[PDB]
Amino acid sequence: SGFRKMAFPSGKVEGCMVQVTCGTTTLNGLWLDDTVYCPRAVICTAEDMLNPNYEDLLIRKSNHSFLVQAGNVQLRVIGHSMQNCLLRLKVDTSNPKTPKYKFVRIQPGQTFSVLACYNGSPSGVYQCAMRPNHTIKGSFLNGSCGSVGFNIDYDCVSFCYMHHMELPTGVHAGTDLEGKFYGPFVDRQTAQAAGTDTTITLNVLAWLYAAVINGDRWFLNRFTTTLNDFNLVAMKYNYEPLTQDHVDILGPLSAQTGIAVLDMCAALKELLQNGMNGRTILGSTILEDEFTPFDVVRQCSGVTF
Amino acid sequence: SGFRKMAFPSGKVEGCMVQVTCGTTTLNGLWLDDTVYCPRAVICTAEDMLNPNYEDLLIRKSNHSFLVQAGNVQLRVIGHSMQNCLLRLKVDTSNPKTPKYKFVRIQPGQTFSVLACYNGSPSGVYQCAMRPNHTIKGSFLNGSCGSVGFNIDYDCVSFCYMHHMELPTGVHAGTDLEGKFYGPFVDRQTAQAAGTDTTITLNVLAWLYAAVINGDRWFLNRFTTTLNDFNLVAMKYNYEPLTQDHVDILGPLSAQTGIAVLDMCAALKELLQNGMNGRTILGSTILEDEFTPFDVVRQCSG
Amino acid sequence: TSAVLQSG
Amino acid sequence: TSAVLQSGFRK
Repeated sequence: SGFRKMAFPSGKVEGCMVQVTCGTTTLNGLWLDDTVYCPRAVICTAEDMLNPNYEDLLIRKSNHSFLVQAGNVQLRVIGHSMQNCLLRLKVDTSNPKTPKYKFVRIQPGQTFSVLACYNGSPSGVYQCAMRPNHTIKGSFLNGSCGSVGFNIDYDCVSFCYMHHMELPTGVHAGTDLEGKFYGPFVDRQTAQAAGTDTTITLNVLAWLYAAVINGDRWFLNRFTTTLNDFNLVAMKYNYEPLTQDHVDILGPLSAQTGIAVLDMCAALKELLQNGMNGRTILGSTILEDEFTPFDVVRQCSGVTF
Repeated sequence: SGFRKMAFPSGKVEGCMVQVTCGTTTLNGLWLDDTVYCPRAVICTAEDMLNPNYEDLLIRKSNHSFLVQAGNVQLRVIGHSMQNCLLRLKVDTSNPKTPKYKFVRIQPGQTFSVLACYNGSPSGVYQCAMRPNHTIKGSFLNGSCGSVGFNIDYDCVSFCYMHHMELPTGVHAGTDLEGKFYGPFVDRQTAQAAGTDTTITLNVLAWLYAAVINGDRWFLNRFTTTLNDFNLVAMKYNYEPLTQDHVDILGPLSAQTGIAVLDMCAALKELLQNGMNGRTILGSTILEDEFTPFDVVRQCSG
Repeated sequence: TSAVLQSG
Repeated sequence: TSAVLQSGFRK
């Protein structure tokens, strides 16, 4: 009866983490069936990290150039190719722990579980969301390169993120499991900056519903509003403009509680202009924006995996 | 930024979760080697819960009375025995997924990861701290009885908590893997409530150090304070009094960042008295206290 | 107003 | 400032 930042049990992903080493450059790899996925940054050398011409650096590499380790065992690579910012190293051993899975490109505002890894070994797992500016407020030190983000559906693991770098904002950027980057970022050590970020309005509302579902509803009011009038107050506070599509995503939550989305907005509009007034929602003093309508459903219905 | 409420990878625990059923009551159990651990409450029926006589209730049971299952497989119980508030059920199979492990009793203030479970199946993992009043602010639905709290030191799992119940105040109470409760609570649905809770002072300072090491430094000041004066203030805001042992523990974090503990105390003191006036410390707007010095050192360097 | 041993 | 590819070192 306390709303914490629940992460998906990570066992299934832990059994796919391997260490990849190219010379003296080491990082994490994702092992599914007879393939290992990792950031191409691995074939980088210390003096060539500013504008590494990957296509060229890869040409002078051979399967022997890659040292893929899983525990004490060494996975023999028998093939290598590049796909956007990732390398696909074929190995002679199909991963015995491969879980049913999918690769999916997540959208801004959505969330996933991150398994922070170092030297191919899992250190911790936490929740984060894909910020509207296409970055993620995570916790990664050097060596975390390769760590992956994921979700779960019944039995399927949906890999959606592979970490690559940290921006001067202290924020992070990565790719989908196809190597394409989220946002306008490139995997080189140049001067790149995150765009200004906004509050995920969709998630704040999801959160509010969660508050209500747990019986914490003092903030509710007797009125309703328009998307226009709401967005107008929203931009003052830097909120993501709310769309009709967003409204429909909140459909299940809205139906479970029977509180129309625009009604909740009117409550949020009032919650922004006035404030909580010492009051707390779900034992919190701030308006949470990193809980998707799915997470809310997931945590309140004790969904298992 | 760059600071998250990190939990330990739950994989090693997942491989030990099972479902234990007795009569109509069901909940989670820990399967290590040839033994299954679960709250002795499983043997109580609705009415029994009001004032159970565990000796009485257990003696009326045989191995056949316990239905333990690993997924969709009935595990056979060839022996049972009670230890405080837990039940140790012997099963005729050894769990190959059994990790290297230890049973430890943590101290209030310490942090640990919880693997919320239902019907013996994993639902989610989160990090939390053993509150000073021995309770835990968890996201524990009901049926979560049997879920475990743990820490992972290298590849060794140190089990420290086994969930038991929800207190009327909304928080949760449990035991260690020996069956001894954390806090003055009992295996019984009756009027209960932990002592007054307090903010974990040791942790907040570790947290503020985390912000400093992570670049944030706005909250520091030239002010000064003695250990006693800091405590006189902290006690007013319901913070745990700080001992010499706590400052010595903040030594490593002190060396790094080069900020004397008492000076850091001087900053917290001002913070306690002036809110943050719109400012955020490490992304937060309140003084976070679920980060131990060890946690901080682990997340900013390990 | 009473403790609940959260079993299923 | 400039971004950082967070790879590790093995020796």
